[PDB]
Amino acid sequence: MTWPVKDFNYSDPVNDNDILYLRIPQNKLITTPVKAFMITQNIWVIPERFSSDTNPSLSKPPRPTSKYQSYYDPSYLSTDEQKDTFLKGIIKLFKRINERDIGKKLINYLVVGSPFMGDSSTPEDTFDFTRHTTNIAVEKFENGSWKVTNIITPSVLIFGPLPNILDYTASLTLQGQQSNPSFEGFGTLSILKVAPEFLLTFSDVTSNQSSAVLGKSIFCMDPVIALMHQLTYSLHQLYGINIPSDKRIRPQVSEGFFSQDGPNVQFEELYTFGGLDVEIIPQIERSQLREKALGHYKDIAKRLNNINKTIPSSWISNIDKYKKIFSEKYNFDKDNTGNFVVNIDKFNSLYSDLTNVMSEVVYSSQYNVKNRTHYFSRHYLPVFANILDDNIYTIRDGFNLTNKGFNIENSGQNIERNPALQKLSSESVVDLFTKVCVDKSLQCIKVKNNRLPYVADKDSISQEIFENKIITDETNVVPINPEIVDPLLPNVNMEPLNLPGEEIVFYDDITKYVDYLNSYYYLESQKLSNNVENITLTTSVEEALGYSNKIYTFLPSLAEKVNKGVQAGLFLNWANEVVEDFTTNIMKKDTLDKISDVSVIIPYIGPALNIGNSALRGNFNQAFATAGVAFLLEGFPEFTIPALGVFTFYSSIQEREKIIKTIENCLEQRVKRWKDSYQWMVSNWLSRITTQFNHINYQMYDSLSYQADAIKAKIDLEYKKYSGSDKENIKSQVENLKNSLDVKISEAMNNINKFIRECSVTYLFKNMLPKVIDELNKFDLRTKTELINLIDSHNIILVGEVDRLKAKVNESFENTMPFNIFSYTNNSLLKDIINEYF
Repeated sequence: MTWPVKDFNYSDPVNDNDILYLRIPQNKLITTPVKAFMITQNIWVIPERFSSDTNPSLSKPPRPTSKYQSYYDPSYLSTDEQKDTFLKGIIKLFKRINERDIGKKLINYLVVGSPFMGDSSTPEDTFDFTRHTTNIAVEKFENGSWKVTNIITPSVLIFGPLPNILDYTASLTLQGQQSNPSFEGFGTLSILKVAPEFLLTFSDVTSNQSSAVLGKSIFCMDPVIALMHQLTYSLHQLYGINIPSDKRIRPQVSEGFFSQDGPNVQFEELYTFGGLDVEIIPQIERSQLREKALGHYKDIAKRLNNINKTIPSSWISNIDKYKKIFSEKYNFDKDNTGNFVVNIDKFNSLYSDLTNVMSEVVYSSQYNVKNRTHYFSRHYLPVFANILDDNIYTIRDGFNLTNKGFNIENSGQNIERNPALQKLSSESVVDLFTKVCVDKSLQCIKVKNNRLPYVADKDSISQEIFENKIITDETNVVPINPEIVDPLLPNVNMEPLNLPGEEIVFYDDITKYVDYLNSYYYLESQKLSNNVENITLTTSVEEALGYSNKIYTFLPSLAEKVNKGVQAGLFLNWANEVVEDFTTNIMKKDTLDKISDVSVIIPYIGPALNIGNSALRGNFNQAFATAGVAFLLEGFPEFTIPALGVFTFYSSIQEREKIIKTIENCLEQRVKRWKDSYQWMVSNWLSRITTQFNHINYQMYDSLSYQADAIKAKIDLEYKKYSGSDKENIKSQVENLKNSLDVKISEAMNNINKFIRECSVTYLFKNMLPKVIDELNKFDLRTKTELINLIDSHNIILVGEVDRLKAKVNESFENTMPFNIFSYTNNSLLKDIINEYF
């Protein structure tokens, strides 16, 4: 059940078995053979930096070369000591992977899932053993030169990082002849590029599952989960079900609304993350991908039945060896003839296992760790951690070490409560910005790219339902014992591989010009300066922008109570008054006039963020009830959906009794359409709408955090100034009182989270759904009319007044099919709404 993980030092000498020098043509940064270590069967670790760029450099480039957060260090992984640390790092993470059954099953799949000895171009009767998609050259330095002695046929190679150490998508990038086999069943050996000590971060600001005692926190990812995600790319690549990067979500950027200048998100990324976000890809797309892979598996089955010859021509003895290997890998049956065959039950089982079970969110629940809730959650500055140190991180518990204070109720992934997690400065982390500016074409403002919501381009999703189509008569839609072995094989004389490499592209900041002082201005007004001296709260956004010593507040009552100070009273009488005013204000809720589909609203969002230029005019509550839910999505165009694909039939098709089959198909296909259209609506919602509403959660949490940071700054000011009898004696009471603000902020966020979640769900029901039903009604009307005429056209033929029977088929168009969540296809969506409503 468990594949053994071997220990190594970088020192250990080459032994023509599991420590070798390997030639990796794909690595443009390093062109010699490099030392590799087989930590378990067919899985090799290569402690070297990697790049696929022409003219690779490890240096910080002059402008950004991607839409991802970046960090550059040419020294990283240069010395033999650093390589030793990296090597042992990945051995340790692999032991951790074996600490649950899901990770044991993953590793087993990789080891026995070796890439097929051939692709589409290989003759059907042939195994080709000569291709770089299966082979890596083994080389020894003899007589002043490198020399190929052998090959290996690995499953995964694990490199250190790209120039951008924070990179997390380079393992998807397949060059040359590796792409196609990865999508056509055959599969390709996989090459990961990884830096496990560098950990990406996330928060629980928008989750109702955050700690009531500690409040909202920023956590780091467990490195084992990060590495398992990467190895899930290897899995899809090896089993030949990789989804090509042509299938992807793209960002919409526009004038007049704010969205993130974000990366593309491949369908592979959505699959390997898992959970609800997989529904951004409608079932019609997912079904095609499954059916495609099925086709290729059947095709690999037929190949194994007809194989006579080999390349090279010598290797004819090895046919049975590889017939076994691949027969086991794809899990074929034998029919009574003796031939290999795809069992459909077994294929669907394998396929769903590789695509649903093996995903990030499943992994993180199994290892009992904190993790990103949804795909488009906010990223923060990362951290660094020496994961070899058993005081910081262990095989059994990860960061949750009991004897250091960490446990289920006090996670070791928490970045502020774990002082072994070393934070990276924004100085060292390069990212894109959106510059925001007043009036034409006060100062301009910078907004970091990660603090903007991702909104997908709608054309990015799926266009199937919008295509006119013709319906016809034929239209529809036990284990093996882990055994470590010598992996050397005899050299096939491979032709050398020279790959072009990728061109580098540079990327600019975006400048956006805006008519008023919007949310981003209102948030900047709330900030403290680095080196605070003597602050006061102000009710005037322009003033706070003006002077470093004035910070904006959206609570007038708070301003007077803060600025007073301690006027010959006891310190805590003032402090408690301030905190009780803050607390009591941020817990306010107002019930609204009119019949809105949202119960209560949170009134201070208006003056906090100036939504709709609503501050000064002071009318957030009415404006929201007037405009309804879409009021919160500033500038975002009214939801629209184009005309659906019409259904039509053949002109003739007079001959045959399956003139009638066409009609049953059109009716069933009309049902499929209502379904596919709802699914398309949920994708828009998840990739375009929920992200913009959640952006208000994050913006509200920032402003509550600025108000709190200002209250604390003024408390510290006033405590140094204070000289009363009790000063020394109330010290802990003051510290504790300041710390209490995190819990108070957190409880306000329960209300804001719930309000935002309601707004979001009602946008789906009020602003999107009616437009979709409209269009399905035009599609109904049209398809019925076309069915009437098909009958009337084929009047003389087929029917002996079976014509009259076909009228009642058009009484099936009386009913609409309104959107219904208590329905097996909407289960995942139902689950997610239930839980944040509780």
